This record gives sequence, structure tokens and C-alpha cells, in this order.
Amino acid sequence: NKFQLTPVDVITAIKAQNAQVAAGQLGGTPPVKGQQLNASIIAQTRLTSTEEFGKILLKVNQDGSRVLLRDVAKIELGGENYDIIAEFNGQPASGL
Amino acid sequence: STEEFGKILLKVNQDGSRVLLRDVAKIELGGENYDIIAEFNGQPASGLGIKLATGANALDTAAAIRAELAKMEPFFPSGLKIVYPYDTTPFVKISI
Amino acid sequence: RYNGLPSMEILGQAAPGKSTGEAMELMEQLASKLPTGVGYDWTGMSYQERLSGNQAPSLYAISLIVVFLCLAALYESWSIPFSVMLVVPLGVIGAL
Amino acid sequence: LGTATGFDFELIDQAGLGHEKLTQARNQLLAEAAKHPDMLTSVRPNGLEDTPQFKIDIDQEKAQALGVSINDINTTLGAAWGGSYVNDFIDRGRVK
Amino acid sequence: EDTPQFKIDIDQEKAQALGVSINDINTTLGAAWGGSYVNDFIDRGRVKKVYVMSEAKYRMLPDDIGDWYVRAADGQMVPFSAFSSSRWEYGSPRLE
Amino acid sequence: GKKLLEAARAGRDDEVRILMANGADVNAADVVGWTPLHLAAYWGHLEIVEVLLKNGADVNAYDTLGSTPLHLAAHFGHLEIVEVLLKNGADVNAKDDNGITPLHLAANRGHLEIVEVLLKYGADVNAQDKFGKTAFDISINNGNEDLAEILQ
Amino acid sequence: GSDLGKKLLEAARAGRDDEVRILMANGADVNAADVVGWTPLHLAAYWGHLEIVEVLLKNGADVNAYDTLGSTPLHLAAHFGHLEIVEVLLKNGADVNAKDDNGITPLHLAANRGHLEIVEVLLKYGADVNAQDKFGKTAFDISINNGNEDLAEILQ
Amino acid sequence: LPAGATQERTQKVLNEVTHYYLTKEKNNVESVFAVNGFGFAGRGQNTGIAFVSLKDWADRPGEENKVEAITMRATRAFSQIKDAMVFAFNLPAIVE
Amino acid sequence: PGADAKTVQDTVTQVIEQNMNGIDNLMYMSSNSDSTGTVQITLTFESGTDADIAQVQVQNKLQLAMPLLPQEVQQQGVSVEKSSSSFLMVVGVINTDGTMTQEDISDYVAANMKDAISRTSGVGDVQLFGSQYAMRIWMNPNEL
Amino acid sequence: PGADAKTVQDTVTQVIEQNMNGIDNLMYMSSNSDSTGTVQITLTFESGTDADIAQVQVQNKLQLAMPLLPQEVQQQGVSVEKSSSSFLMVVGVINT
Repeated sequence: NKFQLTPVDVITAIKAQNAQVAAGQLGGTPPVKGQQLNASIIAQTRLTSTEEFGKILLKVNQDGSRVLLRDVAKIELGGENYDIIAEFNGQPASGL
Repeated sequence: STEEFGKILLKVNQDGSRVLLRDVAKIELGGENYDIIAEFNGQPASGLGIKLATGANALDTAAAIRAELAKMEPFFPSGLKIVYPYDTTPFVKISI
Repeated sequence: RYNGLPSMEILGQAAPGKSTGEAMELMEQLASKLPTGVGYDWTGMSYQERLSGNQAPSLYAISLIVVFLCLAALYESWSIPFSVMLVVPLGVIGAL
Repeated sequence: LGTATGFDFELIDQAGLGHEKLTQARNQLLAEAAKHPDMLTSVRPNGLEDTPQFKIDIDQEKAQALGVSINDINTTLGAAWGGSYVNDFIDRGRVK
Repeated sequence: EDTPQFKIDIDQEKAQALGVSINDINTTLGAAWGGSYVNDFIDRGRVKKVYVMSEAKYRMLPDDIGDWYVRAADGQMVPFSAFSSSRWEYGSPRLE
Repeated sequence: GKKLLEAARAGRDDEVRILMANGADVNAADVVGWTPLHLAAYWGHLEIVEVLLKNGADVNAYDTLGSTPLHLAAHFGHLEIVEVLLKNGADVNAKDDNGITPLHLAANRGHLEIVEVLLKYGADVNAQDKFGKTAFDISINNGNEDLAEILQ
Repeated sequence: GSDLGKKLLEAARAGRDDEVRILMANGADVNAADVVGWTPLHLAAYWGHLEIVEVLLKNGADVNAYDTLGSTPLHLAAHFGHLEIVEVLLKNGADVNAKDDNGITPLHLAANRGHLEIVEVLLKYGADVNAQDKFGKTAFDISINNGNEDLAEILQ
Repeated sequence: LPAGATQERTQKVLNEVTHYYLTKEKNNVESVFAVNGFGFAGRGQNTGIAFVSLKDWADRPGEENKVEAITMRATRAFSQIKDAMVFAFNLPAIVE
Repeated sequence: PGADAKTVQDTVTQVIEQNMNGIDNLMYMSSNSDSTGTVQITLTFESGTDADIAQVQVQNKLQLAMPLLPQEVQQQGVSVEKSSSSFLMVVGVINTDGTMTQEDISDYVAANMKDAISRTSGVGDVQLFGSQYAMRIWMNPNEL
Repeated sequence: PGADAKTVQDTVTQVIEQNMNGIDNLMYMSSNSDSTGTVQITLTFESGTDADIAQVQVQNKLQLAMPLLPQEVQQQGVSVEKSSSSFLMVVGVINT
């Protein structure tokens, strides 16, 4: 609310900045005959860490100040869901 | 046709002149991809690399392929000819 | 469409006194005079008719041979079976 | 088992002929069939004949000049005249 | 073995500042250098694909990257060199 | 020269002198403008970086996007190579076509010891890239508080 | 709708010449029209049956009959590139400059399909080269929009 | 060929391979079907395959004219092709 | 299309693989993801496995993964085949009057020959050595 | 819904037909597309084919062609059924 953002803005920024883009090739087929170079173009790749997700850019202010994802949320590795908790003889456990 | 694609109207300039697709692109019939180019004894060719379904009889499937091709040949464009550069099948029949 | 190609289904029958197989052979003959690139095929009953008609002779012969072999065993004789087999028209004529 | 009377014949567009040229070839074969009443009877199409249809051309230029999107035009035409499945509702516990 | 690849970083902040959407940027890069399957058309009665892609001579060289332009929200054409940077690195062409 | 580019990449430190004893071009460049020094720096082959320099390899050779071997060593956290390259006169403030310096690359990947060595050899902390960002700007953006304070 | 009128619409469409011949002797309405306002002349013109066009015209067919959207047989013949039918209709008084409900003319239609000989025949019979459809387009506009250089040259 | 290699260089190697069979195995090979851009690996610029068909066994008298000797000679000849991996091989009795 | 190997792997291969479970008689699974934009996942079964059922089970799991795939991958068509790895035969096509190019022959084959060969019983897989035609729009950045 | 026959054929029927590969014991395939907005494609298999396997193979090839069909056709769904079965009885329900 303080930055005038919503979960919709948050979701948009993550879709945009946690992307894995197919970006084509230099010297791919059909080429100009004589081409020496054939190389993949690599653009955005998936984020891999809480640090990368945190510095996702939501917006720059009128003032030039930055609003990052870590400024409106806590970022951490955690379960897809938190519904199942197991113990083995009273001790924390997991299982199959 | 290429002609129809060429006259796709991208936009109308403020002076009313038209921007057609042929104005920003070359239009041609061409391959879905340009990676696979084949020759037969040094001349231009195409072909079908055929793999046998799991457990199917090789000799039977080959005959069936031959019979299907036979149906196509009478309707070929002039000059078109089937050739048989690589067949694992004759050796089964012949050696038996 | 038939087997992936544009098609048109045509029904008909043999004129009285004629066999469908004969009527089919004519259709094949008229078909061979159509404009370049027009083909044809038999389906449904005609498909069943054709491959069914190519067995009959082999099946009738196998029947004939086995009947004779059984009779020859029964009578311990290659010739006496003939005296039984000759009865076939005697009943068939009544049926007809 | 179906009709199982007479024959069932498929005329096939083996090249790029198209609907009209295949109709002409069909008519050609049907006329020739009719010249042999002695061998063929009731040789006829199993399908339907072409009929008048109402061709409407959207003028892209005039739409672009009026600020009318094609999607609106085409969705207006098809929803109104063809009808459109929007989504589902629940009628006394059944999805409809 | 690993080979050289052309790594390009989209500067999210610069892009937001100029008002060029990341979707436009990625479609633009991908369509030109990678090719994009748009939709289908009919070629001599057979349904086939339509591909948009850069002409060969504009996707052979690394400097070509900056010759491509995206339209910002304010309607300004912005060259790729304004919101991106690139470097050579090594990568795998076949991951097992 | 092609064999040297390959030997350099493989770390075959023995093969490298054998070819240079046969007078292979130490500044032989591949299709993207990488020299044997670029490749040794990249895959962390200290021995070969050392042998290449001693045989007159251009310490400031740049590839077709203006990136130097110091860019590569700094980016990939090869401390020793960074030191060796700086000793042999590598341009500590070298800019690639994007205006990105070795300091930028080291900062971005949190290579603290590398940043320090770069600073020692006089890297310009005020250096901006094509987007007006410094090493400091990067540290703040990345939330690297350790590095951000070192850049003070 | 006539008994023989309907039979004639079908025969003309099918190009059954001998049948049309018999139908003419018997007085089958040449002005018979189907639901969309097409006459036998319309049908013969569309499907390009030249002799039937001629027979119908000898027998009092309206050369300038228009359908429910205002199209004539000359429109159809021009559009589907039946040159000799086009010539016959013109010789028998077809309005070379007939406009359909869209303001489209036979010249428009022939140019749109790249039919040069038919365009020439139509210009020869006085086709108005400057005629505009409901969108202000001329046959010439169509030609250069279609990227047809030959056609454009013809229309200057 | 190594990843990074162009379709043009792959064609050059393919020509050397095709050449070798057409000139040095005249007595033994009936046909060569060579494919640029296809290998067991996958549709790459840097890969290809040659399908060789031999004359009938009866015309290839002696061990030096059987597939094992032919493929050894070929693989040795091709061993001297630069910057490419090229080898001929008889497929085993049962692949698997 | 246009994807590098890592993009193929992390966006397609890994997703499909993580859905490969509860498949009977599976001995092992291998895959390639290459910078052609292509992925191939091969599931190998115990001898005597019914190949029909193997295919059915593999696809039942695949369809759970399909919605999770990039739209451009779904639109290229994902396929599931049960074939030998080696070629049974290669059918070649040429033009003896030389009045058709390589491209021409390939389109002809693809457009007129390949589908009926593909539907023939016993034919596990057909590789076209060439490409079918597409409408190729070759863009010019300057004019754009 | 609301589609003419050519629309149905060229956006539904041809796409599905082109994906009917790798299915076992198929004799032939046939389809029609009409202006009630409807397509039916019938695949007929060799006598003795397990009808269940035949159906599941067809439906699985279809399942993978769905993404290629228009949205509104995906919305309606596409049914795969054994059609060579007949009615035990028909119960009419009327209101008097």
C-alpha cells in the first residue's frame, strides 16, 4: 500500500524478470553463405537464489529511488505447501 | 499465396499512404527449417528415414511401405523418381 | 477427405445380370481416363469384397483336398473317394 | 454392418487440384458411368452439391481508418450471427 | 564440448524508464533471431505454417543486434543498444 | 595458433610451451576475438596465464565486444590470475563496449578479495557503465553490505 | 419458381447443353431465378458454359439481370476469367459499367483477379477506368495494391 | 564437426566423404545418400550422416570387398580429415 | 524454436522428466536438450513389455506436463513414439529432369508422401530429410 | 459453432488428420467437414485389432494435436469414440 503496488504488480514483475527466453542464433540457418560464426544468443535465464528474487525491480519513483521486491516482501526458500509435518519418534522427519 | 501475404496492411500513414507487409519484408515459400539438406550420389535429394515400430515385422512393414509408395508414383510431377539408397530389409529376405 | 486427401465418395451397383466385381472393373477403367492428378480407391464393402474374393478359391480348394484325404484314409484308397465326392451336384441342383 | 449392396468408391485429389477441379472430374466420371447402363446402375455421389454462400469482405483499410479493430468486427459478426460459447453456469447442480 | 555463446542482458530499469515493455523486447529479439511460428495458411490445399524471422543478412553479426528497434509507450523507436549489454561466454550446445 | 587456442583452453600447460617453442602466435585470436590469454583466464588456468605472459602475450588484448582477460578473471573469481594480470600491466580500468570494468564484474559476483586487489592497483570506483552505474550502485542493488562498505 | 425454370437453372449450372437445347424448345423460363436472384445466364456465366450463354441469349435472357446484391452475369464472367463469355455478353448489350450494391464493377473484379485480356476487352467496350467502389477504389488502385505491374501499365 | 561449426563446413566434409565413395569404392558402392544437418545426435549445423549402399554380394568377391574391410579403409582415409570426426561402421548383428 | 540447450532443459526436459513416474517395467530414462531447440527423452523398458501399454503410460504422464510447457513448444507438437532407434530404410526422392530443387522435392515429399507413410502400420517414426514449405516472412529491421 | 465447412476442414480436420501417425493396424481414414460446423473423422482398423488400443492410440495422437486447434474448438472439446457399435434400443421421450 505504501508504494501503491499490489500483488498483481508483484506477479507481473516476477513473470518479466524471472524468465527464460528463447533468443535465437547468430549465423543460424539459413545463413548468408560465408558465415564463420554460429553461436546461441542467451538472454534472460531463470533466477536461482533468494538474492536474485529480492532485487527484482517493481518500479522507480518520481524521485529516481528504487522499489525492489525485498522492499515489499520477505523472500526465502520454503515449501510449496506447509500442510504436512512428520515426526519419527518425536524427532523432526520427512519420508516417502 | 506470397502475393496475399505481401498486401497485408500493417498501417496507414497520416498522409494516407499504406504500409504493406511486402514493404518491410521479403515474402517467399521456404522451409519450416533450413537445417537438413540431402544429396543422392551428389545430386539434390530429399527422402524419408523410416524407423520400425517396436516389435513390428521388418519384411512386412517394408512391403507395406512399397505398396503405399506405388500408389503415389503415378501422380508425381515430371522428373520425380523414388530411389532406394539404404534398405536393411533385402538382407533379411535374401540371407534367409 | 479420404486417407488425408480431398476426396469424393461415389456409390453404385452392378446392373442386373452383372457381378459387382465386373462393375468395379469398369469403374476402374473409366477412372483411368480422368484428368491428370485424379486418383481413386475402394473402401467399405468394396474393400471387404476385394480381399474376401481373393481367398475363396484357396479356401474351396483346401476344403476339396482335405475331404478327399479324409475319404482316402477312410477307405484305404486313392480312387474310391471319388464315388462319394460325385454326390455333391446331386444335392446342390435341388437347392438351386 | 451397413448397406453392403453395390460398391463404395472414392475419387481422390492426388495433386493440388482443389474442390472445383475434383467436382469436374467427378461429374466427368458420373457421365461416363451413365453411358454404360448395361453394367452400372445408380452411380451417384454420396455427398452434397455446392450451394450459394454469402461472401463478406472486411475492408482492412477502412477499419484501420475508422479505428475499428478486426477482432471486434470479427467477434461481433460471429458472436451475433454464428453464436458464441462464452462459459459455463450451474443449473440446479448441473454445469451448463 | 562447450562453445561460445552471445549473452545479452536486458536492463530492466532502463527499459522501464524508456517505456519499452519486456514482452516487446523479447518477442522482438526472439522473432528476429530465432523465428516465430505465427499461424497456419493453406498452400495448394494443404495446411502449412507461417514463420516470421529476420532476413539472413540482419542476423549474422553481433553488431546487428543494435539495428533492431522496439516501440516505446510514447511511440519512440528505441534501439536494442539503449537498454541492453552483451558479452561472450561459454555454454553447452547439448545437455545430457 | 589454433592448436594454442585449444591447448590454452584445455589447461594442457605442457602442450602450451611446446607450441610456443615452435613459435605459435601468442596473440592468436578465435572467431569471437578471444586470445589464448582470454581462454586461460576464463577456465582458471594459472600456469598457462603465467607462461603466456612471459612469452609476450598482449595482457590487454580485447575480444570483439571489448572485453579483456582481466574482465574474465575478475568476473569468474580467479584471484591469482587477476593478480598476475595486474602485475603484467593489465588495464585495471579497462572498459568493454558496454563500459563495464573489471571492478563492475567482480562487484556484481561478490568477489570481495578480487575487488580489493583491483582497488589496490587503482581501479576507479567512480567509473560508470552505459547505464551510469558504479560498483557501489551494484553492491547496494545486490544487497551486498560487506562489499558496499568496502566501496567507501 | 417454374417446373422447367428450375430444371433450366440446373442444366445451365451443370452445362448440360443438350438438355438446355430441349428446355429452350419447350419454353423453360430464361428469367427463372433462384433465392439469391441468379438466372440461368448468371449460372452459365459463373461456371463458364459458353454455348449455354449463347443459347440463353438467343432465347431472350436478360443480359443485364442482377442478383439480390446487384451483381450481373458480366460481373461473374469477368471475375472468374471467362474471356469468351465476357465478349459474348458485351456483344449482346451487357452494361460494361454495371455497379453492384458495393459499387463494384466488372473491371474492378477482373483487375482484382489479374485477368488482363478481360480487362482489355472491357476497356475496349468502354469500361469506365475511373469508376470507384464504395471505398473510393479504382481498378488501378487494385492493381498497384495487388502489386500487378502489367495490369497497372494497361490502366496507365 | 565441433559445435560452432557451420553448415557450409559440414557440407565440405560431406563432399569429401561422398567423393571417397564415388571414386575409391567404384567397384563396391552402389549409392551414397548424404544428409547435411542430421545425425544420430540431433538436427545440428555441425553434424551429418552418409547412408551407403553396396553392389550385390556376388559382385563384391573376397574379404577386401566386404563391409568390414570397406569400412576400415574408409575410416582410415577419413582419419585425415581436419577438425571433424568421421567414421564408417557396420551396424552390429543385433544393435541393442 | 530459437531456444538454447539450457532453455530447452530447464523449461521442457526437466518438467517432463519430473512427471515420469509410476511407469511399469522402466529400466532407465535418458534425454538430450540441444541448442537446436530440440529435446529427446528416451524411456527404455524391460524385454517383454507391451509397447502399446508402455506408450500409453508414458503419454498419460506426459499430458500432466503439457500445460506446464511453453506455448511455443506445445504448438510445435510434442510427440511420443515407439520405435527402434536405427533406420529400417531410407526412401530417397530425386528429380531426373533436374526441374525441381532440393527445397522443392522436400516440400513435395512432406506435402504428398510423408503422412501416408507415417500412418502405415509398423512405421514407428519417419524423419524427413528436408523441410516442408512454410510461408516465410523475412523481416528487414531498417524498413521496420 | 457457426463455422462453414471450409473453415472446419482447414482449421480442424486437416490438422487432426496430419497427426494420425504411429497408430497401429489402420486400414484407412476418412472424414467430412460441413457447414453445420462439424467434423467427423473415422479411422477403420484391421479386423482383429483390439478396439480399446485402437481408440487410446487415436485419442493420444489427438490429445497432442489439441494445442494446434482453434480456441473455440478446444472449448467445445473433441470426442473419440468407438463408432462401429450399434444400438440395443432407442427410448423416445415425448410430451403429449
